Amino acid sequence: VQLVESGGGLVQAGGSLRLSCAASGPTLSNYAVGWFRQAPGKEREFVAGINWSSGLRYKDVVKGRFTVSRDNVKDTVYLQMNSLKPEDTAVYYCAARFGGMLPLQPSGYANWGQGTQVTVSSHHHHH
Amino acid sequence: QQPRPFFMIFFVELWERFGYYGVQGVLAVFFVKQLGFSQEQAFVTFGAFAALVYGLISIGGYVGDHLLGTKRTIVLGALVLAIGYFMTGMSLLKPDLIFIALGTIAVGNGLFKANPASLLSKCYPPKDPRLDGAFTLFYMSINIGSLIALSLAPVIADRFGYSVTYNLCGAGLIIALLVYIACRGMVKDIGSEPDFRPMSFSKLLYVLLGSVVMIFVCAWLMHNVEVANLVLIVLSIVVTIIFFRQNKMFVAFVLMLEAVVFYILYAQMPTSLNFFAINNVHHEILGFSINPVSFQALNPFWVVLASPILAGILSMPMKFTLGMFMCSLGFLTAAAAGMWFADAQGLTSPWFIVLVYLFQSLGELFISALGLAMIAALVMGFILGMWFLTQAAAFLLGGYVATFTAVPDNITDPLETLPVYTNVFGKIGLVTLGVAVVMLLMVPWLKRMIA
Ligand SMILES: CCCCCCCCCCCCO[C@@H]1O[C@H](CO)[C@@H](O[C@H]2O[C@H](CO)[C@@H](O)[C@H](O)[C@H]2O)[C@H](O)[C@H]1O
Ligand SMILES: CCCCCCCCCCCC
Ligand SMILES: CCCCCCCCCC
Ligand SMILES: CCCCCCCC
Ligand SMILES: CCCCCC
Repeated sequence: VQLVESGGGLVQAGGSLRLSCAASGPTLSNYAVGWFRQAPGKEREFVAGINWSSGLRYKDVVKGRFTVSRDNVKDTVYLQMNSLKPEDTAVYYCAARFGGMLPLQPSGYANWGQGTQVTVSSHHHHH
Repeated sequence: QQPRPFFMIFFVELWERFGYYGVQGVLAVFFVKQLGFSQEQAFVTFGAFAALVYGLISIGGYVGDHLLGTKRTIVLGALVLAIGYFMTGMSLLKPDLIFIALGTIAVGNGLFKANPASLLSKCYPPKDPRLDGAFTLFYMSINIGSLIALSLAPVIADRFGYSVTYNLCGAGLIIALLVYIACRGMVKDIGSEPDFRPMSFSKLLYVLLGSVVMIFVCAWLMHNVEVANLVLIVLSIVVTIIFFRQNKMFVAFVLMLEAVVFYILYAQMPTSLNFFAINNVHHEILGFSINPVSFQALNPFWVVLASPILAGILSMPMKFTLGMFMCSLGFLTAAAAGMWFADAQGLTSPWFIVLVYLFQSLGELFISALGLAMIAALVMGFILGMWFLTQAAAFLLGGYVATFTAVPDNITDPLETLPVYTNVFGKIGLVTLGVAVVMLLMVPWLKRMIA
């Protein structure tokens, strides 16, 4: 009912981060966990999600780069972000809804994490 | 207002029904999440389970009236039911137990269900006016127990797991048994005839032997619904042949065909309507988040409120026809809400599901409350057999119908599932409307035949 996100931070373009979401009380096993993000001055948008029986949904611009997965022993959901780009900078939230569906807007989800900042710099070592 | 044993019976019934609906409200979700059944498999297995739970209700009346006495059979049924609930909680350690445990619940419920009713009938002089009042509060007891279980059981299963839910179901039964054993003196002069001669151990052994046999046959049939389909099909065609060989009875047959349609619709609440609320409705009402599986509680809720009112306020034929029109409107409301009143993300207001469950519950108050109590006004033992047979068939067919709304575990878009629910609920509603229009047309002829 309250979810805790860990794992954000700062990374250079092309790097990788891994976020993770865990719940305290209800078993996240019965839940579709979607990951949303809000960039400065836009709305929360759906990024990526897994439902209660391993169906996956992905926003088009992260396909091939992000992977949602679920550890049902640790009761944790993961978002692996590879090939990170500056336009991926945002506050990232996890959200949980009972069932097999992953709706696209935030109003379909009752339980929200607090948010983790993810920043991707254009930094490249000097040539 | 009421005799003292009335309150004992009220609360034994409340607690037994809590255990039962504690199981019923989570069972299809448990088939899907815990046993990893697909939704189609979960739906047909639930259909078989419901069918057995209902078909075996015929046994407990005969066993209480003639073999062991009403009160002895209340005790025995409570014990077998509690064993079944703890066996279902044990199924999580030992998965292969599941079907045996469900069979134990079915047979347990079979022995128990008819009997508190009987006992309450014997708490009143034969033409006491308070009988109707008392029976409506008994139905309200059934439905308070059902309300609490359907509301809290899914929450408990989510926060503590299924073993704890099913063990609480058992504990409810155990305290029903404890309140009966405490208040036993209140009913010392109440009972059927075998209740007052010493207990015949020959008959008790026949009852235990046959119970065990039926537990195993139940488990076999719920594991193999395709032979349950054929068992019931051939049983149905044969008992129809022997009914036609032997016209108040013909009016009873037409009424049973109508009750069959009602039970096919009733069967949807724990399956397709349940998964519709999971997949395409907002899980928030009046600002509160709810477990969507708890939405089933809307049926007993509306019963609990509508039964006093409607007891305050044609006869049997119109009341059956009315109830069918109500059920039709419930499924047409579900279809409408899906086709026109949905969010861009494919979700609908839970007020539409509140209204669906209203229409359904009113159809229940008009039909299943008002059916065999006055199918018995048209008739005997053979037609009770055929009634329970055909209503078990109804629940099997309900599970098969629910499978038309089955969603694969890998779909995650509500705009993919919403057209499936609305097609099926719309056609269910259109067919039930046609069935109700035919019922309306037959109301006058039927009403002559009852004379
Ligand atoms: C329409 C019928 C309504 C059923 C009545 C609900 C029974 C009351 C719940 C027990 C007391 C509240 O306890 C808790 O409250 C929060 C918000 O209130 C609810 O919601 C929370 O838990 C449930 C299941 O665990 C999750 O599906 C839900 O998304 C989560 O936010 C649950 O209902 C209940 O777990
Ligand atoms: C009140 C007397 C209860 C009698 C209990 C007898 C139990 C017989 C067990 C037979 C096992 C198959
Ligand atoms: C109380 C009877 C429990 C029976 C369990 C059978 C399951 C066997 C799993 C190997
Ligand atoms: C009133 C006591 C009935 C005992 C029946 C129990 C069967 C084992
Ligand atoms: C009595 C209805 C049976 C339908 C089987 C397809």
